[PDB]
Amino acid sequence: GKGDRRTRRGKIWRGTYGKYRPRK
Amino acid sequence: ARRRRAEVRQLQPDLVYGDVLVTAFINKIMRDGKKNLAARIFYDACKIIQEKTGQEPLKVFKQAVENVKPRMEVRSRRVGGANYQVPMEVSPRRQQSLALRWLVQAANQRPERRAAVRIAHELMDAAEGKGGAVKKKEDVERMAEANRAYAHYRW
Amino acid sequence: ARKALIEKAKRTPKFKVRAYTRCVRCGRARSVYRFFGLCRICLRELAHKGQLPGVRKASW
Amino acid sequence: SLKKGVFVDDHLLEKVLELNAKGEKRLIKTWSRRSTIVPEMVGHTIAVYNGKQHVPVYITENMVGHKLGEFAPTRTYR
Amino acid sequence: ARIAGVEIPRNKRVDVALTYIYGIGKARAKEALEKTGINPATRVKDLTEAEVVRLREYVENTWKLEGELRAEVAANIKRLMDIGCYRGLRHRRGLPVRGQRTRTNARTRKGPRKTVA
Amino acid sequence: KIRIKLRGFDHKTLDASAQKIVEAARRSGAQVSGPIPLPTRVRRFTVIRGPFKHKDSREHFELRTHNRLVDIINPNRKTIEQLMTLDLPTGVEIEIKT
Amino acid sequence: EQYYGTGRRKEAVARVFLRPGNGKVTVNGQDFNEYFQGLVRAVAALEPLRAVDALGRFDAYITVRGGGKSGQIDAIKLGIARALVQYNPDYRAKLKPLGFLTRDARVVERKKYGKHKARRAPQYSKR
RNA sequence: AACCCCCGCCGUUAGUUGCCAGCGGUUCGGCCGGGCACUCUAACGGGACUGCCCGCGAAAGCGGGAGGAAGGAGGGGACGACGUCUGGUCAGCAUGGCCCUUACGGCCUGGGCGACACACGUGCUACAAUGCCCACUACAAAGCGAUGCCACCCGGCAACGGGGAGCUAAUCGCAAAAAGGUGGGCCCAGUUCGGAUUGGGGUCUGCAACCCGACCCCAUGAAGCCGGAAUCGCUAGUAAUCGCGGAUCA
Ligand SMILES: [Mg+2]
Ligand SMILES: [Mg+2]
Ligand SMILES: [Zn+2]
Repeated sequence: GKGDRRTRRGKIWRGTYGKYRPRK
Repeated sequence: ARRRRAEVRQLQPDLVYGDVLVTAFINKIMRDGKKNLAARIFYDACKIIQEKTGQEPLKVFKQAVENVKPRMEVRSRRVGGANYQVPMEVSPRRQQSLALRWLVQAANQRPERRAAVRIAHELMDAAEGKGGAVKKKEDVERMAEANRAYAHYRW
Repeated sequence: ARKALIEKAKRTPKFKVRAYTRCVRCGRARSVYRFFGLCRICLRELAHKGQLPGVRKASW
Repeated sequence: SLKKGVFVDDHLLEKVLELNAKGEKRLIKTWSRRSTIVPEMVGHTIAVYNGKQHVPVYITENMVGHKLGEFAPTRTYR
Repeated sequence: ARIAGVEIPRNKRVDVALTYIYGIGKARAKEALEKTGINPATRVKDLTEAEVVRLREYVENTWKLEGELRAEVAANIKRLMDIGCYRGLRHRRGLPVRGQRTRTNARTRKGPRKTVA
Repeated sequence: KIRIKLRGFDHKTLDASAQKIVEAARRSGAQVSGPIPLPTRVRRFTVIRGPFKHKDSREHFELRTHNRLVDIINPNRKTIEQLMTLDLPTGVEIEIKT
Repeated sequence: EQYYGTGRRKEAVARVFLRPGNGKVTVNGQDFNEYFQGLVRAVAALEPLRAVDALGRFDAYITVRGGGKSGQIDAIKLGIARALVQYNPDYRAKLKPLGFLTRDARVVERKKYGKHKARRAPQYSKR
C-alpha cells in the first residue's frame, strides 16, 4: 500500500522514514 | 500500417526446454513486466503436472494448446452498409495467440488460490478435451458453422 | 502595483520571509531562477542572443 | 506548535496586565488572531478583527489553549 | 473470552484479536504481548485460563478503551461545540476540520452525492 | 608535487589552454601527467517557450562546465617562469595548489 | 593463455577474464550460481559456453558493474563470446550466425517533454 | 533531406576513476608499492556509400544474402516553409490611444485566492493471493551540496534535537534505488486488502501554522469485491510497471 501512513513503501513514497522505516 | 505487412516478432526460444511456444506463454502470464516471476510460475505448474500424472509437462502443454486451437472464426465486414458475420479459417499465428491467451484467462476463472495450481489444473482439462478455455474455443467454432450461410463472401 | 513592488522586493525591512525572489531584467514576480536571477522569459530571450555565456542549446 | 514558550503578542499581555493591575473593563480591539489565549485572562472581551470588523468574543476557562482566531469568523455564513 | 467488557475476539491471532478491541490496534497489540510474554501466532481458542485474566485484565485496566473512550471523543467535541471554535463548526455542518477541497470532493463526511440541480 | 585545476566552459578554449601548459611544463622541466578530463558538471535548465500558457513545445538549455586536471612533479624554476609569462587564457578560470 | 572479452549493455559493463580449467565461475566475487538465484537468464548467459561444447572446462572471472541485474547477464553473454572468440577464429564462424556479437542497440530513450514517458501522452479530452 | 548534440563498434591522445588483469606485501578495504592492459573519464578521427554478390528494371529504385557492432534515414533530439485561425498574451516586457491623480498612485495590520446543497477535466492511492506485512541481502543513472550536502556517536518508539569529522566536492556527503532474491507469518475475510475521516499528544521551518503548512507515534479503520452511455494511450526497450534526482523554494 503506497498510501498506508504506516508501512514500508508507505514512507518510501512519502519520501520519509520514521519508525517502521529504518533510520540512523 | 497501410504499406508493409509488418513482420512478426521472433521471440527468444525456451531457456529450459528449447521451444518458442513455451516462452510465449510466459509472456502472456507476464504481469507488469516480470518475466522471471512468470517463468517460475510456469515451471511451478510443470512440476504440478508430474505430481498428478507421470506425463512430461512438454507434451502436456502441446496437447492443451492444440485442443484449444480455434480452427475457424466469424469476422464482421461491411457490404454497401451492412455487417455480415462471415466465418473462415484463422491464421496459424493468431490461433496460437488466442489459444495461449484463453488458457491464461481460464486459469484466472478457476477458484484455485495459487496461480501455479490454476495453470496446472487448467492445462490438464485442456489437454483432455474439456476445460474453461476449451469450451470457449468450442463456442467460437459454433458461430462459424452457424453463420455458414454468409460464408459465400470468403474474401 | 508593479513599480513600487520591484522596489519593495529589494527593501527587506522586516523579517527575511519577505525578501522573496525577484527577476532583475524585466522584474518578474515569479519563475525567477536564483542562479541567473532572471525570469524564464527574459532568460530565453538572452540565450538566443548569445549574451548568456556557457548557455548553449540543449540537445540529446 | 511553539512548545518552547507559548506564542503570543506583547501588547496583548501588556494591555491585559493593566486590566488585572486594577481590574478595569475588558474592551480591547486586537489584531493578533495568531496568538494563544492567556489563562488568567478569563472574564475579558477581546474585540478580535477578522477583515470585516471587531468581534466582541468573550472568554472563559475552557477557551484558553486555542488561538484567538479559533473564536472569530473570517467568512460570511459559517 | 469476553475481553474488553463485551468484546469477544475469539478464534484468531491474539495480537489481531486485540486490534478488534476499541482503542486498541496493531501497536497496542504488540505492546500487550511484550508486557505479558505472549506469542502473537497462538490463537485465543487455545490459551491458559491464567493467561486469559492475565492479558485481559492488563490491557483492560491499563489504558482507556471501549465506549468510555468514545465518550471522551465526543466529550471534547461538546467543548468545541459549547463555544464554537473553527474546528467545532466543521463538525456542526459536517465539514472537514482541515478546510480541504470542499469545492470538489470531501464526500467522506458530506455523505453521498446529492445531485439536485 | 603540484596540481593544477582548469575549470572552464568551452572545451575548445579549454583544450588550447590545457595543451599549452602541457608543452610548456614538459619541454622545460621534469615529468607532467597530461590533461586529465573529469566528469563535466552540467546545469540542464528546462523551461517553456511562450510567455503565457503553453505546457508543451517548451525549450531547454544546458550549462557546460568542463574540468581538466594536470599534474607537475618536480618544481622546476623554468616551468614557473614559463607558465607565469607564456600564457593565453580567457574564459578559463584556473586554480592551482600543492 | 587467458580469454578476454568486453561486455556491455544498458551501461552495464562486464570484463571477462577466462582461464581454462574446471567450471568454477566467479564474478565480482561470489559464485555464478550464487549471485544469480531464481533467474533463467543466468544459464542463458552461459549459452556461448554451450555452443562451443565446453561448459565444464573453464574457470571464468567477470567484473560486471553498473546497470541492472539482468543487464549484467546480457553483458556477460556478449562478454564471454568475445572471450572465447579471442582465441578462436573458427568459433566466430558458428557464434556469429547464432547471433551473439551485438551490443544490442536496444536502449531506453529520453522521456520527451509534453508527454509522460517519451511516448505515452496524457489522456486526450474535450469535455 | 544533409552539416551540430545524446546512445550504440573501435581506435589515437591523457592516466590519482577503476585495476592481483601481473607480481609481492596486506589490520585482505585496490590499503602500500606498483601498472595503464582493462572499465571508465572526454577529446579527436574512423565506419555505412544500395558500397559488394545474386534477381527485377530503360533509369531511379526495390527485393534476398554475405561482411560488419550496426544496413537501405540504425534508434533518439534539435530544425517546425508561403499562409491559416479578427487564435493567445496591454497581467513578463516593449507600446499608440484612453481614463484616474488627497486617489484607478503608495505603505501597514487582518482577511481573502483555501469560501461549498453541485457538475466537468487531468491525476494519485486501492478494490487484493501473480497479492499484503516483518527480518535479512543484492544490481542503477543522473543530478545536486561551504553560513549548504551532513560521515558517524549519544538520546528519544519517532519526526528530530545536542555533540561532532569530511567537502569550492570522478576523491567527502544526500545514499538505503525500488521492483526483485532468501526464509518466515497471512488463508479469502469489508480481511494483516483498502487508508479517507476523526480524537489525544509531539517535532522542524518561519516574527507568526485558527483560518491555512509539513511530518511523526497511539487510537480511529469510511466508500469501493474491477465500475452505465461513452471514452483515451502506445508498434520495442515501446505499453505496463518500480524507484531516484533537479529546477522551483524559509
Ligand atoms: Mg578506448
Ligand atoms: Mg491516546
Ligand atoms: Zn522578469
